[PDB]
Amino acid sequence: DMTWEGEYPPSKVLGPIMSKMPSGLLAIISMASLGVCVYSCVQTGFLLREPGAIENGSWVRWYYVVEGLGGPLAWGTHVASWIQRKNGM
Amino acid sequence: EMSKSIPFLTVPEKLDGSMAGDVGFDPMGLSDIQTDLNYARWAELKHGRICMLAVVGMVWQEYGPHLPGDAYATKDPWEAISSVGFASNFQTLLAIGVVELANWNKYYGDGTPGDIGWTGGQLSKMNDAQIKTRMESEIVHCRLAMIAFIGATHQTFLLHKGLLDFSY
Amino acid sequence: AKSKALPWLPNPSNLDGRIGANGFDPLGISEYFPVDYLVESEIKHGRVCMMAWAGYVAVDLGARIYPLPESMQGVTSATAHDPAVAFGSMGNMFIWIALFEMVGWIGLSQTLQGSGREPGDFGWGKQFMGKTQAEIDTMKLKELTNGRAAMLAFAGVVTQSVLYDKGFPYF
Ligand code: CLA
Ligand code: CLA
Ligand code: CLA
Ligand SMILES: CC(=O)O[C@H]1CC(C)(C)C(=C=C/C(C)=C/C=C/C(C)=C/C=C/C=C(C)/C=C/C=C(\C)C(=O)C[C@@]23O[C@]2(C)C[C@@H](O)CC3(C)C)[C@](C)(O)C1
Ligand SMILES: CC(=O)O[C@H]1CC(C)(C)C(=C=C/C(C)=C/C=C/C(C)=C/C=C/C=C(C)/C=C\C=C(/C)C(=O)C[C@@]23O[C@]2(C)C[C@@H](O)CC3(C)C)[C@](C)(O)C1
Ligand SMILES: CC(=O)O[C@H]1CC(C)(C)C(=C=C/C(C)=C/C=C/C(C)=C/C=C/C=C(C)/C=C\C=C(/C)C(=O)C[C@@]23O[C@]2(C)C[C@@H](O)CC3(C)C)[C@](C)(O)C1
Ligand SMILES: CC1=C(/C=C/C(C)=C/C=C/C(C)=C/C=C/C=C(C)/C=C/C=C(C)/C=C/C2=C(C)CCCC2(C)C)C(C)(C)CCC1
Repeated sequence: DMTWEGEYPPSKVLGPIMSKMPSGLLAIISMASLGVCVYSCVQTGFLLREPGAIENGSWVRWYYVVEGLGGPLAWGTHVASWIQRKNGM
Repeated sequence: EMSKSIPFLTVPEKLDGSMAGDVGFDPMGLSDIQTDLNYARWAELKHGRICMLAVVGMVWQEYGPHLPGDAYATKDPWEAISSVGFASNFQTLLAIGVVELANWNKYYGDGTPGDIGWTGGQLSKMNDAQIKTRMESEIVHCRLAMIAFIGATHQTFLLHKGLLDFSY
Repeated sequence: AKSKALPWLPNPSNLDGRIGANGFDPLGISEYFPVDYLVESEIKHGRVCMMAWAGYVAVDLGARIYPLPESMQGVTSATAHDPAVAFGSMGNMFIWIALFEMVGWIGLSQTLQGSGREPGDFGWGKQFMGKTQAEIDTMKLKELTNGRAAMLAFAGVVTQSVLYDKGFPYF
């Protein structure tokens, strides 16, 4: 079923949804996601490095935590875009 | 195909309307893995019957004539256990145990689920349909008691007020 | 085949033959995501908003029930969530909402796995939906049309109200 041969995997391996998405769209999403993750890290870094005022772990912000999850998604999306491109879609 | 109780879900196969109280309710599908629903029915009845007595008892003890003697006067249902003592409780436990072990084969057997012979003269001289009606009444009452038990107990420990005390 | 709403763009095909299909899916979400999920979501969002909008406006035009908890006195539709959540109103309704939602999740799963439950159908009050498929369909569009308006309506009410601290008119 999912077994594949050659130089690129079939689109079926990308799931039931992304298997229908265009390569360019996935690329756009990938870049955006990575940006959010990096932004979150840099911003949080300032909080951790600001004198005092972060007692009781005030540096942890819900938004930044969620944003940081974009990094792993960025990897997946960028890999998927390549697969879609090779598959022709 | 579609459950009567829940109109937007498919009814599990085992629920076919044969047993009493089958309103086609098994959203989580706990009936498929089971060979039959006999043991489960025994439990439903047992749990419900105990709950029936419990709810009645709780109300009585809170608002009713207690038995003569101290240590048998505490209205608080939970405190009663300790107050009455180990001896009293143990004797009841042993009695229940005897009955449970005596009817062991019935519980794990293939007979009518819930029937241990204590039918009085009732459920006699009546057609099968009438019998089913009686059995349905029991299961409905069992389920009601179980829901009530949860509510009564929770209300007691959360609101800390008598069951029949209705104040807002 | 060009879409009716956006004549210069191709028509979304998977959405064809559905209630309220005006050919509007510029970003093509339908081409990727399961349609039944999307349809169910649109309906739920609409129904929730319809009620939400009504509640917001009602309370803003007075309407408080009797007797009313003292803590709830002097509260606008906005700035009422917190007083209520403290009293217990919100939590006491959350429980029941959760129950229905969980059973609904089971329904959605079966729908997506192929059971025959039309997206958004909970078998409630179908008696008033009419008999002819045509009238049934009109009723469905009526719900959807009102629902879409409600979603937008609620957004305006809440955003405009908080931003400029205003009452019913321009809430
Ligand atoms: C779930 C069942 C249940 C349990 C575990 C208890 C437990 C208790 N009750 Mg109680 N009670 C119950 C039901 C129950 N009650 C019911 C249904 C009533 C109303 C008739 C009462 C009326 C009641 C009073 C008036 C008093 C208690 C008291 C007590 C405590 C001392 C024991 C005693 O004197 O009981 C007395 C028991 C009875 C008067 C009758 C019990 C009715 C049984 C359950 C009938 C079932 C028998 C069964 C079908 C056949 C035997 C089973 C097997 C062992 C052979 C004890 C904590 C005493 C107390 O306050 O202690 C501080 C007390 O004064 N109970
Ligand atoms: C048979 C089950 C049962 C019954 C009869 C009651 C009855 C009662 N509970 Mg209770 N409860 C139960 C189960 C039950 N509970 C369970 C399972 C729990 C969770 C463990 C609780 C937790 C609970 C709490 C935490 C509180 C109560 C309270 C109350 C009292 C006021 C309830 C109220 O204001 O509702 C008002 C009802 C509404 C606002 C909604 C309207 C009712 C809907 C719309 C339709 C009702 C019709 C329906 C068929 C009910 C008929 C069944 C019944 C007549 C037999 C009342 C005596 C409150 C109290 O002060 O009591 C001391 C209280 O604080 N209960
Ligand atoms: C104008 C709004 C509107 C319309 C036209 C419909 C139409 C429909 N709904 Mg529906 N619904 C709505 C709002 C609406 N709904 C809201 C707000 C909710 C959430 C509370 C729901 C929840 C709901 C469920 C859970 C289900 C339906 C279903 C249905 C369909 C079955 C036909 C039916 O039930 O009678 C439709 C006939 C009418 C609505 C005529 C009534 C005329 C209005 C309502 C006057 C009523 C007076 C006033 C509005 C009552 C106060 C309510 C408010 C103030 C709180 C039908 C297409 C069922 C279905 O199978 O769908 C496919 C179904 O399972 N609906
Ligand atoms: C057991 C059984 O069968 O029961 C039956 C009962 C019954 C009743 C028959 C049934 C039903 C159906 C129901 C519940 C129907 C109710 C539907 C409902 C509640 C529909 C509201 C829409 C709200 C809209 C469109 C808001 C528009 C608001 C708009 C367009 C605005 O512009 C508002 C505005 O604020 C803005 C945003 C900006 C402001 O500056 C200006 C103003 C103020 C103008 C069921 C389902 O069959 C079940
Ligand atoms: C035609 C069109 O339209 O576009 C075209 C033109 C254009 C734009 C040039 C093209 C492109 C796009 C490209 C090249 C796109 C992307 C390439 C890319 C994106 C390559 C790697 C990302 C790797 C990551 C994120 C690795 C790890 C992420 C890791 C390791 C994390 O741990 C995240 C982390 O989260 C944890 C788990 C915990 C968090 O709390 C914090 C941290 C941060 C530690 C294409 C392909 O030609 C298509
Ligand atoms: C010195 C003297 O003489 O003065 C006396 C005077 C006076 C006033 C009498 C006194 C007293 C009080 C006394 C003696 C009190 C005795 C109290 C006693 C003996 C109290 C409960 C037994 C409880 C039972 C059986 C409960 C449940 C049994 C239950 C709940 C069952 O469900 C059984 C079950 O079968 C069902 C129905 C269905 C089956 O499928 C499942 C099982 C098997 C589980 C004094 C003051 O102490 C001393
Ligand atoms: C049989 C045998 C044996 C065993 C063996 C084994 C058991 C092996 C295993 C092996 C393995 C088991 C391996 C593994 C590896 C792994 C890897 C190599 C990984 C990698 C990873 C990665 C690459 C990652 C990536 C990422 C990132 C970075 C971020 C984003 C996301 C992700 C996660 C994707 C012995 C020698 C003892 C002896 C002889 C016989």
